[PDB]
Amino acid sequence: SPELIEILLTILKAVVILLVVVTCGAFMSFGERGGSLQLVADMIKMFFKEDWIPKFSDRVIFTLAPMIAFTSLLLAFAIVPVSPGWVVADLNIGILFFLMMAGLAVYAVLFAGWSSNNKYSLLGAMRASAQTLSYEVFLGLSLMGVVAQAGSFNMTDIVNSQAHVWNVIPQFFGFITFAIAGVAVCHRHPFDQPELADGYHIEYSGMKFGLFFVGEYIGIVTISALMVTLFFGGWQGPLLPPFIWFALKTAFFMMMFILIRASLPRPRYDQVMSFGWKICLPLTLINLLVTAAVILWQ
Amino acid sequence: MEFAFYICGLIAILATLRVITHTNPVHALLYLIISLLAISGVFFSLGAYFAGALEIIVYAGAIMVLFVFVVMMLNLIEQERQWLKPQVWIGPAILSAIMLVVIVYAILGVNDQGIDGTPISAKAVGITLFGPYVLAVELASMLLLAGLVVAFHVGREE
Amino acid sequence: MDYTLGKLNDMVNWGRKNSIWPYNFGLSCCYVEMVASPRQADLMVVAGTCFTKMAPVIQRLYDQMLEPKWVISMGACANSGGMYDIYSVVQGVDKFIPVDVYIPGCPPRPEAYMQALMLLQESIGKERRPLSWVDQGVYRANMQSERERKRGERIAVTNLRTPDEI
Amino acid sequence: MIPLQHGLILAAILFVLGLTGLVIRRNLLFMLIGLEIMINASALAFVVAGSYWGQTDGQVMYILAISLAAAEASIGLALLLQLHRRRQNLNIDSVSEMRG
Amino acid sequence: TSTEVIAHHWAFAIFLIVAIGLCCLMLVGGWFLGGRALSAKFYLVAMFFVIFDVEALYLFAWSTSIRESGWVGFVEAAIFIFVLLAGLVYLVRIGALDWTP
Ligand SMILES: CCCCCCCCCCCCCCCCCC(=O)OC[C@H](COP(=O)(O)OCCN)OC(=O)CCCCCCCCCCCCCCCCC
Ligand SMILES: CCCCCCCCCCCCCCCCCC(=O)OC[C@H](COP(=O)(O)OCCN)OC(=O)CCCCCCCCCCCCCCCCC
Ligand code: SF4
Repeated sequence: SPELIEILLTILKAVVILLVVVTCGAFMSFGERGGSLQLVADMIKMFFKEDWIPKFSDRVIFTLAPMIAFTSLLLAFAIVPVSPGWVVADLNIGILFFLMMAGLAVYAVLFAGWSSNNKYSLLGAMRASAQTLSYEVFLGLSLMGVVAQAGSFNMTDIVNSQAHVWNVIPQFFGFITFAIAGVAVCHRHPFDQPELADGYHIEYSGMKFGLFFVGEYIGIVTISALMVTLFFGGWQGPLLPPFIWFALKTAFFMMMFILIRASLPRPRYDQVMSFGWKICLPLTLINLLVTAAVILWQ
Repeated sequence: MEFAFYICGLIAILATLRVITHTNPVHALLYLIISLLAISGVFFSLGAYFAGALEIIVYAGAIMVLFVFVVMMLNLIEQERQWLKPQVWIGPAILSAIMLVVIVYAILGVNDQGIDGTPISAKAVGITLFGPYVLAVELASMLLLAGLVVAFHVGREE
Repeated sequence: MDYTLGKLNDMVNWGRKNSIWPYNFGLSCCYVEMVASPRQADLMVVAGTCFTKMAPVIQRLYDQMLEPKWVISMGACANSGGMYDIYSVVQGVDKFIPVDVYIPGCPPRPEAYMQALMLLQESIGKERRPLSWVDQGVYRANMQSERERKRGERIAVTNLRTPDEI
Repeated sequence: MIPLQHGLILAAILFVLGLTGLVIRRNLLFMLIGLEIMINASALAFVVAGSYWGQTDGQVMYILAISLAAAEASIGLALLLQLHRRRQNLNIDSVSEMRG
Repeated sequence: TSTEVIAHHWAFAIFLIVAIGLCCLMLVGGWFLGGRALSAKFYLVAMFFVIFDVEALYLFAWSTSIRESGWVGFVEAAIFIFVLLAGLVYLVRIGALDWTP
């Protein structure tokens, strides 16, 4: 029956996308570090290493935090359209689903800090959680500029609305705020370590530490792909196939995240919160207001 | 749509039952987050897509984060487990059961043509919110400003 | 060869030797020459003089490390105490923790450290360890010593450059 | 295909569970947790009622309800922090001296 | 219910269960295999995040129906955002959003 092979082909496309995203996150752990088997080497090194949960800790919360740090942004990828006919879930909510996963992602840091029976790791986790809340508070509006221009929450509709002018030009402030918010919500440089406060990844070892790392790089994949989809026309290109254009733009943004890590220095903690709130939230509110006035005038 | 509704309702009921009886605060908050996720799934089963997205974004993603933050900074009655022995919850449990049975007696006997499950999108909710609901929106911003002022006045350290 | 107390065993040995996360513990003037938490580390590079006051620190940071654990001693101090046969110096880090690879020198070169890394990868790849803990005995290979393996090429050396050149 | 009666009964079950959790606990934190349960159940009932009629008003009342829930959770946790920092004890029965 | 929408529902469900199962199997293989041998500013920041997140939800609902709301809706959102910015300014000047005094 054509219906069964159609649904099986769609399921195979979704599984292929998921495997490509996971392997891309691991391969860019290597790329942030020729040696193609080096990733496999650390993979089975952490796989075969013994695991140590602290004795006076909470087992369920400690085990649960890396699962959140992986699956949150891994599930957030599912709205991204790669090419015509290659989407996983063409949701009506779309970018709302990305906001849902980004909201659930903070529990990984909080849970790791509490379950790690250590006051320093707990303090570091509270600091990192305050930081990521301070940037999650305007992530959604930085995407609302694009939503307001497109008039829908769908991603394919946004890409089709980018058919002539990419939203990097009119939503350049939305571009900038979503770039900073995507970097800060992923807890990477220059928002990598805000820490009497030590890291919340201490007492984590082996495969849980591997989960934290691969979840961070999977989040980088998801953020760069959504970056391309929202602000750079998605798959639209004159000559190359749409899959190829999406791949080059996603790689472009992924090595630019790597370059920002390798180049930019780390601001202070209070400086990070002050910049986040005081600059980026009123800037994004003003950007959405001006966007609404522009589209209503036309 | 009925399948997801019934499993999510059952998960929400079970998670709430673990919430109100548990002793560890972080565990109780985790069960509460699970119940909120289930309630969002119920909202998605009904077609209220905006409500489910808001149940994850605002309830589980903001309010429970605040509760979790407060519990972590407390570093926390627990030892005796008063609420477990039947001589404490003998009264309130049957009181809530009587209230529940009266309420569900009122529920049974109304016009019920069923829920279609047609998705009421967030765009239509926005048109309604910024059409015939101007004063609800402005005074809800006003109310949230009031709550912000109160919570800063009470909760600051000095 | 002799062992002191299967394809996937070769796989885990290959992965362990091809990705080593070191924890360089620099006690003294070997540290400047050789230039991650111990819970996330698997190799301890002990470089420097092992003082009596800092020996509990070394022992504690070795105990905090998780299995599998390998130790590389850099320099004469970590090997045997070196030139400091004195009241305040422990005569070698192998007095209290087991050492996998020793490097002579004072200080050794960084390329000597890289050669010892090759030796450590060879010893890891030539070892058999308990795969899953559900025989729980660590079997380390009694490798042929480097001085007998390289004896022929060393003894065959006849002429060297005179010390009057740079 | 889903009955309105079943959704209303589910909301009632969660409401009475929140109420008994509010009553039986001496710790103020679990009282606030039960209050959050009750208000979430009321918002769920409004969503069920709005979705039954095919109206947007249920989700609008849901939005107002969760705005109220956010503000009340903020204020209640501020009061709990004040109680803990002034008494070092979250027992609500100790806050009982006004009587008569 | 078209064939495409149920195909996408199946694909989304498979995406969910494969991702969760991959993470759980990853941790299961990690555990099973191997060899055994605070200040009130945090509450205030989280509270501000909650309040401004609810205001953000109102702005989310406005943004998706701009062409169906007209200039009246722009005015409505204008007083909404003005009150939001007034509250943000209030928090900034009173030192509420000041981590370092
Ligand atoms: C640790 C585990 C925790 C629990 C994890 C989840 C448990 C359940 C896993 C199995 C889920 C199976 C899939 C369920 C159905 C998916 C499809 C679906 O929801 O379709 C309904 C709706 C379709 O709408 P649309 O396509 O936009 O419009 C056309 C309408 N025919 O589309 C929607 O309504 C889409 C919006 C809902 C999508 C929800 C996806 C999961 C969300 C929860 C993630 C939890 C992450 C882990 C925990 C975080 C920390 C607590
Ligand atoms: C499996 C047995 C139980 C095992 C343990 C529990 C696991 C989790 C169970 C709950 C979540 C999955 C429920 C099953 C969903 C399967 C998909 C489904 O039924 O989709 C129907 C519908 C599709 O949308 P619609 O266009 O309306 O289609 C109706 C007819 N065409 O879908 C919808 O309208 C909405 C789909 C559901 C909403 C999105 C997913 C919500 C997930 C909530 C997770 C809650 C926390 C779970 C914690 C687990 C541990 C305690
Ligand atoms: S071996 Fe020599 S160079 Fe190294 S720490 Fe000892 S004295 Fe210093």
